[PDB]
Amino acid sequence: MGNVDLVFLFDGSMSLQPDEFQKILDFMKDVMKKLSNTSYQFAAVQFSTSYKTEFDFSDYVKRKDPDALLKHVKHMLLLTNTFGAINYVATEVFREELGARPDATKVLIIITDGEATDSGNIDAAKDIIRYIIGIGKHFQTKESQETLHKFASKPASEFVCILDTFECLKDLFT
Repeated sequence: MGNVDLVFLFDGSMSLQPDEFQKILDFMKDVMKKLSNTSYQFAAVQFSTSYKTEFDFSDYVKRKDPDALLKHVKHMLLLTNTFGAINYVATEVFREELGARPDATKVLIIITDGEATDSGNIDAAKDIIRYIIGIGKHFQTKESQETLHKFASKPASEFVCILDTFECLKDLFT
């Protein structure tokens, strides 16, 4: 492999209890910590109705403090426009001026529900490896996780998993 540009696109909608949201922040922080000092570069974008880049690549390499980079994050508590969110990342976040690296393989970790409030196509992010982490309890049947497949890369079994175990990210660490 080599250097990769990972972007956390996290669900900041009204469906999450203040607890679940905090679990997402902790999850993100922990993912970043396990990948400290590696070829990885991060950026986080909270989505809901609108999309906000909490911190981008250039911010990461300058601070390298997950906890600090997510200190100011405030729960939006609005809709769940996942489609526009993925498009937002593809065209607005992965930008060289924002700290991205041309040679770096683009990765996107969508920490969400799977229940989107918008339609559309994410054809702009086809070249981005997309993992999808599921928060909430309804992801308790392999058949219920199917709604998440439309956002993640193929095969779905390799890019879709739950936040409690995150069995789809354990390879990134090694």
